[PDB]
Formats: sequence, structure tokens, C-alpha cells
Amino acid sequence: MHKVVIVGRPNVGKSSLFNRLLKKRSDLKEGVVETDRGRFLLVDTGGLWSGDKWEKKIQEKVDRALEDAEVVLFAVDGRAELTQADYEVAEYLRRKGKPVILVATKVDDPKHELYLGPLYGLGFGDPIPTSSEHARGLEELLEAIWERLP
Ligand SMILES: Nc1nc2c(ncn2[C@@H]2O[C@H](COP(=O)(O)OP(=O)(O)O)[C@@H](O)[C@H]2O)c(=O)[nH]1
Repeated sequence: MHKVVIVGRPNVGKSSLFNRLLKKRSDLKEGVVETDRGRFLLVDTGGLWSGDKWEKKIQEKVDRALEDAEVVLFAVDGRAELTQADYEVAEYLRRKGKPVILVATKVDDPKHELYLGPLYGLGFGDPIPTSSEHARGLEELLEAIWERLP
């Protein structure tokens, strides 16, 4: 089946997002997402990081996890400012060349969407705002995922 992988630094909300997507209807964490659009294997790579710094050790682990990935969900905090780790994971993803959907997390209220500007420059297109706490943007995220699964 199709494989979708979540990538991002620690504490941006990857496991929470993973859990919401897994429950959706219509070191790795692996789960089958199934809705009326079809099914795919969702993989969270957060457990591959030891600390919050992008390092060769982690990159090599992420590389393996991305082996047969069709789409990457690049998770960045939608409230906190972008970090050196974010910018480094972004460059790694551009180099990898796999389709990337930029996901802004913890966008609990529409007002937070006004402050996602720095995200548009990461080179991945408009970020899709989500909130696992309020279950926002999951429909839009599933639609984007399926537009890229061949
Ligand atoms: N306010 C808010 N908090 C969230 C949201 N998603 C996750 N969190 C919290 O942010 C912290 C890190 O989330 P987590 O999923 O563990 O991040 P990971 O380390 O990327 O898996 C935890 O306290 C989560 O409960 C969200 O959508 N809104």
C-alpha cells in the first residue's frame, strides 16, 4: 500500500497528529489510515530523534524510514517560531526530493493562521493548518495526501 511519513523535530505534535489520522473515518509508529478515499500506511519518525538537534545519526535513521515513502508530511509548529532544526530538516527534505506536504500544527484557532508567514518560504507551498487538540484541518490534509498518491 501507499506509505506516508511524518517528519519533524520533537514536540511539534507528530504523535498527536498520527493518532488523529489513524482514528479518522469518512522507534517508528506505524498505522493504517483508512477512509472512503482508500488506505495508506502512516509512519511517525519522531521516536528516531534522541534530542532536539538534527544530527547525522538521526538523518540516517530518517533516510531508512523514508525509503519507500510516496509522501512526506513535514510537521512544523504552527505557533512557535521556526527553529534551526526546522530549517535543517527543510533543507534535508528538499534534497531528498520526495513530495512534501507542509503541515502546521497546533493551529487551534483560525487566528493563529494569520501568523504562518515564515512557513511559506520553506519551499513547500502553502502550509496546511491543523490542530490535533481541536481536530482541525484533517479533511484538508487527507485530500492533499491523496492528490499525491499515484
Ligand atoms: N495546543 C495543542 N497542543 C498540541 C497539539 N498537538 C499536540 N499538542 C501537544 O504538544 C506537545 C507535543 O505533542 P507531540 O504529539 O507529543 O509531539 P511529537 O514530539 O512531535 O510527537 C504535547 O503536549 C501534545 O499534547 C495541538 O494540536 N494543539
